[PDB]
Amino acid sequence: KREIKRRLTRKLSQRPTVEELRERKILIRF
Amino acid sequence: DEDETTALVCDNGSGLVKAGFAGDDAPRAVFPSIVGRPRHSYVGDEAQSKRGILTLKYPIEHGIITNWDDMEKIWHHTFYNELRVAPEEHPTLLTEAPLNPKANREKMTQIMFETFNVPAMYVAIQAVLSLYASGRTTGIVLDSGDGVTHNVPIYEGYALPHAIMRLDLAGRDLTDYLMKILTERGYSFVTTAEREIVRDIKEKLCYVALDFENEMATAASSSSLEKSYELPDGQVITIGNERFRCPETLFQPSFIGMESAGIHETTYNSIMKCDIDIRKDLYANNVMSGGTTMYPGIADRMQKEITALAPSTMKIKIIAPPERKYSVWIGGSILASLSTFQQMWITKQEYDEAGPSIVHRKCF
Ligand SMILES: Nc1ncnc2c1ncn2[C@@H]1O[C@H](COP(=O)(O)OP(=O)(O)OP(=O)(O)O)[C@@H](O)[C@H]1O
Ligand SMILES: C/C1=C/C(=O)O[C@@H]2C[C@@H](CC[C@H](C)/C=C\CC1)O[C@@](O)([C@@H]1CSC(=O)N1)C2
Ligand SMILES: [Mg+2]
Repeated sequence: KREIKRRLTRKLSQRPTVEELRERKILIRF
Repeated sequence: DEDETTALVCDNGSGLVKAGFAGDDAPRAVFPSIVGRPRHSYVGDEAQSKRGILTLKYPIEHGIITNWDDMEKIWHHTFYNELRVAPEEHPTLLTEAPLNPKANREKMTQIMFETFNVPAMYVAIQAVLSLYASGRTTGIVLDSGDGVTHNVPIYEGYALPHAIMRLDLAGRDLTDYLMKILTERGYSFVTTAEREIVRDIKEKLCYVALDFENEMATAASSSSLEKSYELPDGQVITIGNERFRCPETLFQPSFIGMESAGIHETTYNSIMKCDIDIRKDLYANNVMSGGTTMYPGIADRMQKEITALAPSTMKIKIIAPPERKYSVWIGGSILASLSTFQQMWITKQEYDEAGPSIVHRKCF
C-alpha cells in the first residue's frame, strides 16, 4: 500500500532539471 | 491525528469536491460542488436538501473556478463543516485543471492566505496527481470528470502544456445524452431531479462496448443485455443498448453533435505533440482517472483503440485502478504527505514577501 510513496520519492529525487527537458525539446515553451 | 503535522487536500471538481487529510487512503468528505442562496447560504448536501427554498449554482465550470464568492463558501464549508479543521493549522494542497489561467491560480493562492490564513499551500494539476497515485512520474493521463475531459502528457513530473488536450465532453454531458436516448425509448427525463435519476442509471448500468457494432447486434438479437431500473415512484424501466450507447459518445462525440475526435484519438494527438524520444514511455503508461472513466469495459476499449493508432510494435499499457474515481485526491494525499515535498509548499512567509504571483515559480 505504501510502495507507491517510496517509488514516487525516488523518482522525484532523480528527476532532470527543467533546463534539461527544454534542451531535449520535451518541454517546449514556444 | 489531523494535527498541525497533517496537510489538507482539496480537489475542486466541477461536480464533486473531494477533501481530506494527507496520508489518508481516501477522501474524508465527498460532496456536490454547489452553493444555494435564498430564492427571490448553504453548500453541498445541505444546499440540495434545502433546494425548495434556495437557488443552486455550480461555482466550477469545466474544471475552472468561475464564481469566486461561492468558491470561498465551498472552501469555508470544506474546512469548518466537512473536515472540522482550522485551516490556519494545516498546509493545504488545492488542485487545478490543466491549463488553468495564471490569474486563476493567483486568486486561489491569494484566498488561501488572505481569507483562510493557511501556513502553507500548493496548487497541483489534477492529472499529475492521478499519475503520482500510480507511483509514476511519466505517462499520459486521461482525466474525465463531470465537467471536462483532458489528455495530459507528463514527463518526470512536469505536465507538457503544449501537448495538453481539452474536451468539454464529460459525465454531465453523458447524463444529458442518456436522458435524450431514454426519452427515445419511451421514458421521459428532462427536469433537474430527473437528470439526477438518470445520472444514477448511468453510474449503475452503463458500460463501454469493446466492439460497438457487434454490441449493437447483440442487443438486437435478444434481451440478454437489458436491465430493469426502478424509479423513485416505483415505475420500472428497461434499458438496453442505451447502456453502451451513452458512453460510446466518448469515442464518437458526433453522437451529441460535437466535431471533436474521441478520447482515443485525442490521446493519440497529445502523444504525437510530444517529442518522439518519450513516445514509448507515454504509450506504456496511459493512466485513466476520474468518475467518467469508471465504465466497465473502458480500459479494454482504450487498449484496443490505442493499439489501432500506435505503431504495430509499440508496447501499450492502460492503467485504470479500481480506485480511479478518487485518484486525483489520492495522488494529492500521497504527494502532500511525502517528507521531500515539505520544502515545496509556498509558505505564508514567502507569500507575505512575494504575493500571489509566487505560485508560478513554486507550483508546476
Ligand atoms: N461508476 C460510474 N460510471 C460512470 N460514471 C460515473 C461513475 N461514477 C461516477 N461517475 C461520474 O463521474 C462524474 C464525477 O467524477 P469526478 O468526481 O472525477 O468529476 P469532478 O472532478 O467533479 O469533475 P471535473 O474534473 O470534470 O471538474 C459524474 O458525472 C458522475 O456521474
Ligand atoms: C450523489 C452526488 C453525485 C454527483 O456526482 O453529483 C454532481 C454534483 C451534482 C449537483 C446537483 C445534485 C442535485 C446534488 C447532489 C448529487 C451528488 O450534479 C451532478 O449530478 C451533475 C448533474 S447530472 C450529471 O451527471 N452531473 C454531479
Ligand atoms: Mg476532477
